[PDB]
Amino acid sequence: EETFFGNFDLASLSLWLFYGFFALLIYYLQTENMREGYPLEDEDGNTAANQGPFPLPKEKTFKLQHGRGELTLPGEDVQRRDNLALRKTAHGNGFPMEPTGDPMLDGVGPASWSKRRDVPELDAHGHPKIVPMSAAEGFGVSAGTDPRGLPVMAGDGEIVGLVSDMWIDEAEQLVRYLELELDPEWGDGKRLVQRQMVRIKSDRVKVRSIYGKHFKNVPKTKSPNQVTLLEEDKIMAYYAGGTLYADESRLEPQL
Amino acid sequence: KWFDEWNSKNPTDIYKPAIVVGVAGGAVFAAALLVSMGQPLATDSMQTGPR
Amino acid sequence: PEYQNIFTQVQVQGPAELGVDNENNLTEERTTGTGFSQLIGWIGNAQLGPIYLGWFGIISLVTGTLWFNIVGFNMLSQVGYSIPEFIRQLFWLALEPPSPEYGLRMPPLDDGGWFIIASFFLLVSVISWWLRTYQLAEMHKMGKHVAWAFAAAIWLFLVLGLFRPILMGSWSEAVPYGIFPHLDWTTAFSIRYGNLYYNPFHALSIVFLYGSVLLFAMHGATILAVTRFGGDRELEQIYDRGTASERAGLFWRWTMGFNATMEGIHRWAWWFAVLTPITGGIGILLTGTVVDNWFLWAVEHNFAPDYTQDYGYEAYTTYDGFLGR
Amino acid sequence: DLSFTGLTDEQAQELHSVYMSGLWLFSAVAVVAHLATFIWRPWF
Amino acid sequence: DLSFTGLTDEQAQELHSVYMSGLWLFSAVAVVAHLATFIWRPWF
Amino acid sequence: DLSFTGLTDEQAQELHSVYMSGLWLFSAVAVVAHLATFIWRPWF
Amino acid sequence: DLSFTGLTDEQAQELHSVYMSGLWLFSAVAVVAHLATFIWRPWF
Amino acid sequence: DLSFTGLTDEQAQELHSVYMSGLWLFSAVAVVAHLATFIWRPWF
Amino acid sequence: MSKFYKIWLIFDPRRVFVAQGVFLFLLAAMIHLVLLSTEHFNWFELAAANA
Amino acid sequence: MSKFYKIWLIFDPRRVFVAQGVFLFLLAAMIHLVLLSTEHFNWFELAAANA
Amino acid sequence: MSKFYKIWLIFDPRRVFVAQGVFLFLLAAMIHLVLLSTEHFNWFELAAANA
Amino acid sequence: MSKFYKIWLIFDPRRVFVAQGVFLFLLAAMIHLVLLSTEHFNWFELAAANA
Amino acid sequence: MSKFYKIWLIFDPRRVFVAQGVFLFLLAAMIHLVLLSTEHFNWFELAAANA
Amino acid sequence: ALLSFERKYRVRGGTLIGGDLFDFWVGPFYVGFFGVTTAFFALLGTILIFWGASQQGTFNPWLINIAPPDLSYGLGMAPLMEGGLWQIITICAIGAFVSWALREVEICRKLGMGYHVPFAFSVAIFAYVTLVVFRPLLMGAWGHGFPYGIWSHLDWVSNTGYAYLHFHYNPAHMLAVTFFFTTTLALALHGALVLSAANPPKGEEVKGPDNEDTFFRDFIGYSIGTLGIHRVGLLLALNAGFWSAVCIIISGPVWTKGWPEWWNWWLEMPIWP
Ligand code: BCL
Ligand code: BCL
Ligand SMILES: CC[C@H]1c2cc3[nH]c4c(c3C)C(=O)[C@H](C(=O)OC)c4c3nc(cc4[nH]c(cc(n2)[C@@H]1C)c(C(C)=O)c4C)[C@@H](C)[C@@H]3CCC(=O)OC/C=C(\C)CCC[C@H](C)CCC[C@H](C)CCCC(C)C
Ligand SMILES: CC[C@H]1c2cc3[nH]c4c(c3C)C(=O)[C@H](C(=O)OC)c4c3nc(cc4[nH]c(cc(n2)[C@@H]1C)c(C(C)=O)c4C)[C@@H](C)[C@@H]3CCC(=O)OC/C=C(\C)CCC[C@H](C)CCC[C@H](C)CCCC(C)C
Ligand SMILES: COC1=C(OC)C(=O)C(C/C=C(\C)CC/C=C(\C)CC/C=C(\C)CC/C=C(\C)CC/C=C(\C)CC/C=C(\C)CC/C=C(/C)CC/C=C(\C)CC/C=C(\C)CCC=C(C)C)=C(C)C1=O
Ligand SMILES: COC(C)(C)C(=O)C/C=C(\C)CC/C=C(\C)CC/C=C(\C)CCCC/C(C)=C/CCC(C)CC/C=C(/C)CCC=C(C)C
Ligand SMILES: COC(C)(C)C(=O)C/C=C(\C)CC/C=C(\C)CC/C=C(\C)CCCC/C(C)=C/CCC(C)CC/C=C(\C)CCC=C(C)C
Ligand SMILES: COC(C)(C)C(=O)C/C=C(\C)CC/C=C(\C)CC/C=C(\C)CCCC/C(C)=C/CCC(C)CC/C=C(\C)CCC=C(C)C
Ligand SMILES: COC(C)(C)C(=O)C/C=C(\C)CC/C=C(\C)CC/C=C(\C)CCCC/C(C)=C/CCC(C)CC/C=C(\C)CCC=C(C)C
Ligand SMILES: COC(C)(C)C(=O)C/C=C(\C)CC/C=C(\C)CC/C=C(\C)CCCC/C(C)=C/CCC(C)CC/C=C(\C)CCC=C(C)C
Ligand SMILES: COC(C)(C)C(=O)C/C=C(\C)CC/C=C(\C)CC/C=C(\C)CCCC/C(C)=C/CCC(C)CC/C=C(\C)CCC=C(C)C
Ligand SMILES: COC(C)(C)C(=O)C/C=C(\C)CC/C=C(\C)CC/C=C(\C)CCCC/C(C)=C\CCC(C)CC/C=C(\C)CCC=C(C)C
Ligand SMILES: [Fe+3]
Repeated sequence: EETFFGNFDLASLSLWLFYGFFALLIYYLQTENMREGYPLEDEDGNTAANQGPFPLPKEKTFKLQHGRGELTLPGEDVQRRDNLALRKTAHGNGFPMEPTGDPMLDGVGPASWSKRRDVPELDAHGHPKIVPMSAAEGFGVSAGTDPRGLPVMAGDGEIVGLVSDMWIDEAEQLVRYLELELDPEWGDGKRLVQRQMVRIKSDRVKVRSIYGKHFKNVPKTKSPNQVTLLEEDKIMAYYAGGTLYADESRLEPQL
Repeated sequence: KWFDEWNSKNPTDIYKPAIVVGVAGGAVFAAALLVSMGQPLATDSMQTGPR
Repeated sequence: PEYQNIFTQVQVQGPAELGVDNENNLTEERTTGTGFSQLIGWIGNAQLGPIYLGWFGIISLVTGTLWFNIVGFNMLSQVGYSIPEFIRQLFWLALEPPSPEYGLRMPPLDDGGWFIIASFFLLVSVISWWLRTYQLAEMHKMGKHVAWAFAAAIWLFLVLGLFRPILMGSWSEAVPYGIFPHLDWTTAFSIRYGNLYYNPFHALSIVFLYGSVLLFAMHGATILAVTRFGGDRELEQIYDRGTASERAGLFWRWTMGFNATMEGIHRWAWWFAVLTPITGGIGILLTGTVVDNWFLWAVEHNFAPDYTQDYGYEAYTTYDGFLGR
Repeated sequence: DLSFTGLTDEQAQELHSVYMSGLWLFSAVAVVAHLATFIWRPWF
Repeated sequence: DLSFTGLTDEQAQELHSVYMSGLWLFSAVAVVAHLATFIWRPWF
Repeated sequence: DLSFTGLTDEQAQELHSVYMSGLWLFSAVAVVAHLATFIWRPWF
Repeated sequence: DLSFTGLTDEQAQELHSVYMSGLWLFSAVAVVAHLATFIWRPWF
Repeated sequence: DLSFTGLTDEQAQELHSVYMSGLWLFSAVAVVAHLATFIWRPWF
Repeated sequence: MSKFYKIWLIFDPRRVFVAQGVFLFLLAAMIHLVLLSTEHFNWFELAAANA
Repeated sequence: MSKFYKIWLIFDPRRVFVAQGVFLFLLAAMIHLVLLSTEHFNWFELAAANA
Repeated sequence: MSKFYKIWLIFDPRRVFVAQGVFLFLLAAMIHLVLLSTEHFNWFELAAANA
Repeated sequence: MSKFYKIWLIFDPRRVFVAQGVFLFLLAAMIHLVLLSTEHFNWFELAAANA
Repeated sequence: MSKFYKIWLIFDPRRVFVAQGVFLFLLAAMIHLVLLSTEHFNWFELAAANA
Repeated sequence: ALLSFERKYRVRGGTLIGGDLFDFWVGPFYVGFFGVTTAFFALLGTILIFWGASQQGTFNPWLINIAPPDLSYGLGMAPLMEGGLWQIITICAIGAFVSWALREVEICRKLGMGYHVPFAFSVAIFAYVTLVVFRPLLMGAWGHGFPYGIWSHLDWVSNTGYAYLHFHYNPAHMLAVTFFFTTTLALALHGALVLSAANPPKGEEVKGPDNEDTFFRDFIGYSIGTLGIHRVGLLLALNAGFWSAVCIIISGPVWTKGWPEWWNWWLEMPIWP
């Protein structure tokens, strides 16, 4: 085989062509990932002077099922929160924020939730996706330990009530939530706990994220037979906020 | 004595610290047993090229 | 400690799911009969089956079975039809490609005819499976990304088996059908044409393979980390952004200065995985046809390292000193 | 003064005696064992 | 009046004055160092 | 007036005074050390 | 005045006195051990 | 006054006094050790 | 040294005791396993010793 | 000096004592092991040397 | 030329200062290192040779 | 020089003391090990060579 | 030159101080290490050679 | 410059050590105690590498080579030009990797999520430490580590592989290669399925998890689910790393002869006639 000029042959041509293609592909991949969260803002809520070297992409349209309309991105932020109880700890940018009231009750920090749609998620048939186990026909426990009837222990060793039901995902045959009936001392009504934050034992179910006194302020569902995306977000994040805000020692340095 | 003041002045997990102490002595015990598999069977090498 | 979501605490079982349908009538070809495995339910889904039986699938199954039986019976006959010896030497037998002296002509059955027949069957089976994977996506109303990613690997398959032997003008350039023989072929191919380390496209394919493994580790860890916010339901997060996507993006933005979206990370994963066989096939296709020594190519192109020290054991120690005498 | 355990001076002073009596006896036993071992095979 | 950073004209002038004041000092120190180095070992 | 950090003029002047006071001491110590090192082993 | 732990002044003084009393005994025992070791086998 | 930590002027002065006393004690101990080491085995 | 009893005003006594026992047991373990030294120190072996 | 007692108005005694104990034990173990890893300062064999 | 001050109506000084400092230090280090890779201007080797 | 006490109006002493202690101990350990890694200043080997 | 104090209306000291603290120690350590890798300015081998 | 949803997450706390002394951001990056340590170690390592490159006599990226000492130096320290710079850079790299992992831990704690990512990074750190620390320590010399060069760290791999005649006959190498290939295939399939579900042909509605489940049950007769696939991928990657470490660590200190000969236990079993 011969060379076109100097040491340049077919392999070098292929290598340079691949270099060009890879550069274009990297540009495309980076630009495709800027459809959420832009343009950038400063710490006062205003548009920043610097926006980066990659310009914004063009628009694309999603056609959603069940007649819920269309979604076009990039666009305005419809999940934006309105009034946040936060305070700046400095006059410039690059410094943390300070909660104004109760961070667990105000939904800030690790307890933050997003403003999702106030409608339940639907399966292929158009039914609510997550349903209590007492309304699902033909479903039963096949393995593991049944948590129904067991007492619930909080993060500080307090028993707050019993597990009364489970909320399952009928389409995927997976358990999503555990329902809890509270003792009159610790509150009233029923509360939901996501399955990812519980440890089922032979005689008890333990929730280490929050303490006993934090159980009465868990967000409640409006309907007893379904839950919406907004409620799931608020319930699930309230439970996540306790890993930091349930005690003063969880926030200060461990050393 | 009078008592062990274990009525309302002792809400304590008497075992918590010792469990951590015992766990500490666990990983330092298994490391010796792991390095024991290979050190008694020493090996020597002969260099035949640049470093 | 906190629950880590690696094994499921409690399982539930309901009526079996038969599958969605549309006017294409997918039901007419699906089988009837399902099972449940509690052992697998600790990790993933427990329902097993049903499967879709088209014509491409049946053709592929029959033809691949024919290839398997041809290879197995040739290996059995090579040992004298002794079952204990067939079991003893299973990892060492093979169905060898033809001899170099026959070029591209059809060789005798003793020296490569069965190899060609089995290769033809294997090619037919693989193409049938690809057509099936295209047809299924066409009938469920979905994109054809699965077909493209399979075609990415089929490209390297064909380059290793069909295109390069034709370009080099010999059927003896193929790979033998065996466990240890195919590794022997890999090593001999690497040695025969210089050093395959100094082939730039082998390096590029290695780069993309490492990146793909790293990216799945990262993505699996990230998704399991934010699963307490319903992070495993990725499609609903794409259609309606929640807090899980925001936290997952902010983790990587605070870690390395840039992040992705719930839909854009899958594009990254698809491309890193697909780019490996493409670069590998491009690099393999150039060996022998264009470049015959890759170390000499590197030396001529000035990226081969140079060493100053000497060679030999006598430049560093003594034979008696090594023994301890 | 300060007490994060919930005892007074008298309680700590009484609870220290048992600990000191044990420590000072477990050590005498260790000293006798060490002396016996040294008599057996010296290591200095 | 164009402004992407939110500054005023007078603010920009006052900033540029001090910026150039520092730049000239940096350049003078570099020039002295270069002269001394050239006196030590020439390159031209 | 331009102020990104929220400080006033007098505060900035005081801060600069203290910063320069520290810098001069650092430089003097470095100069003494360099003189001693050059007397020990010259590099010019 | 300044108290990040909520402790008063006299309690801190008493605590420091006890801590120094323990530290001196520990140091004395270590010094005796080091002197005996050096007598047995010098390292200088 | 300017304070990012919450302390006052008097508290900062009081803290700095003790910090400098500790620094001087540490430096004196290090100087004595260095002199002994140099006498034992001299570098430079 | 006269006021060393005040450590219990700071530390819980029983949590200290359990951890102390665990630490002492592990310390004794090692020293007896290291003293299983084939010099003038291993005595478990007495069969291949001096019988 | 004289005013060094104010360190207890800055640091919490419990964590200070725990860290001090852990650090001292680790330092003592490291020094004893380093002595054991030498030739001139291994007391198990020096007795056999003078035996 | 008399209107060069209008660059700060386009660029934020906070980012420009950081970028300029990083660039200047990197350039100075690169030049000081490039001088040391030769033989005529390597002051360490020249000092060694003149003694 | 007489107004250096204002550094504590910028930094929290509680979070500075721990870092200072860690830095000082790590520096001391590094310097002692660096001395141990040579031949002229390895005080463990001069003891053996002298005797 | 007399208006250099206005940099503190641009930058907060809390970040600049830590950046400078890291930079100075990095510079000192590299320079000392670079000196230690030569033959004319290595003060450890000089003491051994001189003795 | 923040994202439009980032400000409410930028709160204080969640630090293992340092409090508010280092609790701030520099651009997008988060700074802490371990960020400072990482910056120091990485900058020192890079500058030392370029100093060694300058003293070698070349600045070509393809040709820079910093090598470990000779085998005669043992486990002691070598002159900084004859391989000591390699040891210093190795120490710096270990420190930087550990600091990076702990910074990831701090970020995870602040965001209130799980600690899976630092645990996954720990396996790669373990593999690197096995390559540069454990195996040379067992073999008895620091000269068994690979050099720090772009093209010179492949010659080491080649020579180490050919030191046992045929490295493809190593069973742990077989396991690791199989895990690597399986991980790549699973990643490709997962990405393709998600992208096809979210991007239908023009004029068609988007799909859901039920559609994906049906597709793979029609395709191969089994579906792992939207949650099991991530577990499977994570486990595959971790297993690949672990078995790579095992394969490299058994080659030198445990086995000495050629690898093909290891199969004589199977080839000479008493059951065979
Ligand atoms: C003659 C050559 C021999 C051979 C000899 C060897 C030897 C010898 C080795 C293996 C190793 C491996 N072999 Mg083999 N191997 C051969 C050919 C093959 C073939 C093939 C023919 O197809 C395959 C598929 C493989 C594949 C493999 C993997 C199983 C394994 C790679 C380790 C790994 O990925 O750890 C990945 C882990 C890491 C080391 C990652 C470390 C990452 C660190 C922690 C972070 C980096 C930070 C960075 C500096 C940041 C800076 C960047 C900033 C942005 C600036 N081998 C041939 C047959 N093989 C290697 C192995 O198992 O190693 C343990 C190895 O050493
Ligand atoms: C001594 C060995 C030589 C060497 C010789 C080769 C050779 C020769 C080759 C590789 C190739 C590769 N090398 Mg190399 N390589 C070496 C050292 C290494 C090392 C290392 C030391 O760590 C690494 C990391 C690798 C790894 C790699 C990969 C990057 C690459 C494989 C591409 C791929 O996607 O494979 C994945 C495999 C495939 C996609 C094959 C196609 C699969 C098809 C689709 C199968 C169809 C299904 C089937 C018919 C049905 C089965 C039955 C079912 C159960 C129904 N090499 C040394 C230097 N290397 C390949 C390449 O591309 O290099 C350019 C290649 O050919
Ligand atoms: C890596 C992907 C490859 C693959 C995977 C694969 N196929 C699978 C599975 C998997 C992981 C199953 O779990 C499922 C199965 O039933 O396995 C036993 C199956 C399957 N794929 C099949 C065929 C098949 N797949 C093909 C494709 C592939 N298989 C891919 C290339 C091909 C090819 C290449 O042509 C064929 C011929 C069927 C045999 C089966 C579809 C299941 C079905 O139609 O009915 C099964 C249900 C039952 C009637 C009962 C369960 C079956 C049990 C074996 C009996 C009882 C066991 C008990 C209920 C629990 C099982 C225990 C577990 C440990 C399995
Ligand atoms: C992006 C590149 C990566 C990749 C991708 C990839 N591979 C793919 C795909 C994709 C996207 C598919 O869609 C396709 C698939 O079906 O995946 C589930 C496939 C596939 N890649 C495969 C293998 C494979 N991929 C590999 C690698 C890779 N593929 C790359 C890493 C490798 C190697 C060497 O690393 C191999 C060996 C298959 C599992 C499958 C292709 C199936 C096929 O072509 O089947 C044809 C049919 C036959 C040959 C008939 C076989 C008959 C048997 C004798 C019995 C029936 C099968 C039975 C299930 C096995 C035995 C079971 C026992 C219980 C009896
Ligand atoms: C679904 O979910 C998911 C997401 O979401 C939706 C995701 O997104 C992702 C993420 C995935 C992707 C984005 C895909 C692309 C990813 C890859 C291809 C992986 C490979 C990545 C890379 C090659 C890039 C990685 C780059 C690195 C590690 C380098 C970056 C680091 C730095 C520049 C330094 C770090 C900064 C520190 C430590 C802070 C600074 C230190 C200090 C002490 C501050 C003090 C100040 C100073 C020192 C001075 C000022 C400092 C400056 C300016 C810093 C710069 C300094 C220099 C010297 C240059 C995944 C997986 C996911 O599943
Ligand atoms: C050679 O190199 C190596 C590393 C191998 C070494 O060998 C190095 C070894 C060391 C460095 C070793 C160091 C060892 C120590 C410093 C050990 C110290 C040990 C102690 C201080 C132990 C003290 C034990 C005290 C006891 C047991 C006293 C009393 C106990 C009791 C009376 C039990 C009952 C107690 C109470 C209070 C009643 C119970 C009431 C309740 C309410 C719980
Ligand atoms: C030989 O070949 C090779 C490739 C090897 C080379 O070596 C090639 C090298 C090059 C090509 C090098 C090129 C180098 C350059 C182009 C360098 C340029 C450098 C500059 C322009 C530097 C300018 C620096 C200016 C400074 C530091 C000025 C002022 C700073 C300050 C005054 C700081 C204080 C600021 C204040 C107070 C402003 C605040 C004011 C208010 C009113 C708020
Ligand atoms: C030779 O080639 C190679 C590459 C090898 C090199 O070695 C290259 C080397 C270089 C290129 C080196 C370059 C070096 C520099 C540019 C160095 C610059 C150094 C400085 C500018 C240092 C500045 C130091 C300043 C100091 C120490 C100031 C103050 C310190 C204080 C402790 C004061 C603290 C202030 C307070 C408390 C103010 C509080 C006031 C209130 C009102 C609250
Ligand atoms: C040779 O080359 C290599 C690279 C190998 C090197 O070795 C290079 C080495 C270096 C470059 C080393 C550099 C080292 C330094 C820069 C070291 C600096 C050290 C210090 C600045 C140390 C300071 C120590 C200060 C101390 C100890 C102060 C105080 C201590 C106290 C115990 C005081 C306690 C304070 C109280 C109680 C205040 C309470 C008051 C109230 C009001 C509550
Ligand atoms: C040779 O090179 C290498 C690297 C190998 C080395 O070996 C290097 C080694 C070093 C660099 C070593 C460095 C070592 C140090 C810096 C050591 C420092 C040690 C101390 C400061 C030790 C302090 C110990 C103090 C003690 C033991 C105090 C005890 C106190 C008490 C027991 C009192 C109990 C308190 C009570 C009861 C509180 C009262 C309560 C009330 C409420 C009143
Ligand atoms: C956790 O926080 C708190 C505050 C509670 C603490 O820090 C608590 C800490 C403790 C409770 C610590 C406890 C520590 C001990 C109990 C330590 C005990 C130490 C010893 C008993 C050490 C003994 C060492 C003896 C040695 C080294 C003997 C050596 C002998 C020879 C080498 C023989 C040669 C001797 C000759 C020739 C005699 C010459 C000697 C002369 C003195 C002249
Ligand atoms: C007899 O006993 C029974 C019945 C039990 C059996 O049947 C036993 C069977 C066995 C024990 C079987 C064992 C089988 C193996 C160990 C098989 C191993 C197979 C391989 C490793 C195969 C590799 C194949 C291919 C490779 C590596 C690359 C590329 C190949 C191709 C592209 C092939 C395609 C060929 C083409 C396009 C050429 C066709 C020719 C024409 C003229 C069109
Ligand atoms: Fe995913």
